[PDB]
Amino acid sequence: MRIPLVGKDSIESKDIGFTLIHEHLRAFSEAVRQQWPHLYNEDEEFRNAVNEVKRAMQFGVKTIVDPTVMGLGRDIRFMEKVVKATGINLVAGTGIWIYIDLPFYFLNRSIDEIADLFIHDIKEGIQGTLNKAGFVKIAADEPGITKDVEKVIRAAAIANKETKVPIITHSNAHNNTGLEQQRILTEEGVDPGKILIGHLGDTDNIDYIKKIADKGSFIGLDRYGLDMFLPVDKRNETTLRLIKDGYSDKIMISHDYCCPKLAPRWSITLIFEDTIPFLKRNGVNEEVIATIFKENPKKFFS
Amino acid sequence: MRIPLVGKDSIESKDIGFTLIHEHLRAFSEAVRQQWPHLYNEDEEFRNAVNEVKRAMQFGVKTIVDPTVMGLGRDIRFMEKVVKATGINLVAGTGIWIYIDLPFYFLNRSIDEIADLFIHDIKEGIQGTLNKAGFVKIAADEPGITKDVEKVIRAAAIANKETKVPIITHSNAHNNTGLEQQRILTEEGVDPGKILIGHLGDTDNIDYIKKIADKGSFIGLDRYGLDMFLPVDKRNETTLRLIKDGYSDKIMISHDYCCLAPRWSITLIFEDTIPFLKRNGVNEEVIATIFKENPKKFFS
Ligand SMILES: [Co+2]
Ligand SMILES: [Co+2]
Ligand SMILES: [Fe+2]
Ligand SMILES: [Fe+2]
Repeated sequence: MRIPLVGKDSIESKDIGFTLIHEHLRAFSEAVRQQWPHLYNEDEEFRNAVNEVKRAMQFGVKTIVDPTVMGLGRDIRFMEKVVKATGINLVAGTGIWIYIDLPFYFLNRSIDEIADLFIHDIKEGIQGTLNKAGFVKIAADEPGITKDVEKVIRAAAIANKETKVPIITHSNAHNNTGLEQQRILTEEGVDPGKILIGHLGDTDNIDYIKKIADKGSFIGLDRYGLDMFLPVDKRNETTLRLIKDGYSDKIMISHDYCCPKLAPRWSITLIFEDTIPFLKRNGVNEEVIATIFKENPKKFFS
Repeated sequence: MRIPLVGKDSIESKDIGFTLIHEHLRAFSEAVRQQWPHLYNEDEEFRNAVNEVKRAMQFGVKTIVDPTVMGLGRDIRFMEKVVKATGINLVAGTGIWIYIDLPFYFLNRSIDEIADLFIHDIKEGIQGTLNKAGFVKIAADEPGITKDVEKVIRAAAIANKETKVPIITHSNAHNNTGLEQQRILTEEGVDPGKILIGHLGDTDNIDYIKKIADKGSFIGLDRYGLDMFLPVDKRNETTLRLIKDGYSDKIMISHDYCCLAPRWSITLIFEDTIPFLKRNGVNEEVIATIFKENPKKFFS
């Protein structure tokens, strides 16, 4: 209909349901695995992904959006292999995940050839299959907006324009790279409301998060559990403030989980065991959290 | 007995034969190929690799060292798939090809763990097979010696210590990164005569090339055909001068070919360099030094 699924017929924007917007089934470095298969376990990765997903479906999750692309080891075979075993709505995307420079393949070649790769996934299929991409993923971090990074950003804009699919981003919360990605995408003609700026839940500075939201774009409070970036209690503190400041129309929650001495209670359900119960406790009607997990993904893919 | 082959029983370090020390049957970037198979052809890629190798065998090539590692899309299944169609002595290796940073899988990692990856390919096997690595490959370029690049270099040393296999490198000729590779490896107890500093045939400055040869390291005149870095006539001009200055014992020639620069093929050396090289006062013994005896003592 509007949103393509992995191993399922496409569905309408409005049937997305309760949705975890940023979760990784598995995530590796293509080169490292292609060259040393002995370091991995196809069966253990598969199980860890199965019982984590179906646990999320028990809690009420209907749709998981997986932003695993090039540089994070996308594999629609493994994705459809785990959808068949769970029945989950898996939205796969396309894009490129880099911090500094991009592969030598792309050395000195056209920013429109990059976007053609995304377009290929969106319209034609992914990795030789009919599974199509529902979004495009881009990244930046400590380096931030390096010449090569910028090309990817800009290539996403093109793909958005040509296919209307939304854009999930990876950013660093402490170095303005999130705002920069928004600027460059808005400047290039991208509906601010089609942009999810991610990982900005790793900071206290609420003013920075608001400026991004005030400018039309979804804010990603999407790393619940990863206490090295921000403790759960401190993330919960913020999210509540942003709700009580009337920003629920642009808040998106997720875990950024990848199926320990400091990865404590990190999992694809930490939100239900702590986060949601904490909100309600501080008076936040099921309307204020259906917005976040149902209506915000609704208008994002609409 | 000494040097492990792809699809063949290990051979003795004295039986290398005529060898091309730096040739790539195929290279790509796993990230792009894993994500977009539609962009490649595992069949045309095979044919190009077949007829190019046997043409080198028809010029008298007995061994081909292939320094395709992580980042360049090493694939022993494709390598052994082309050895059964040619019968060529293919020496595969292990190591990491990067300029700045290495995969996110290598964050707060112990540079020994990096070494252990090489040692695994050397002693155990490559990509779940019994084909073993005969050398370790490292790189550096315009960015130079980054912190992460330096980790790879030092990890190759640890693999050298433990397995005694040689080290082939990729360097930029115009930024002292080759000398730095030798500087670090020697300072980490690496036998200077087990190191091949490559791509230094891309420059005129013979003084730079000598200082690397004078410290015990083989000099890689290994990109014949790639006129974009140096024209063939200017490489030949530069090789000859080094021979007649008594540096034949430390010279290794190759193409760095990947199955402007139009004459670039894996046999360009026989069609131009060799003929030229010996019409200008270069005996057959000294060319055997470069293509047989220098790979000999490199893998010895
Ligand atoms: Co991220
Ligand atoms: Co090279
Ligand atoms: Fe993520
Ligand atoms: Fe090479």
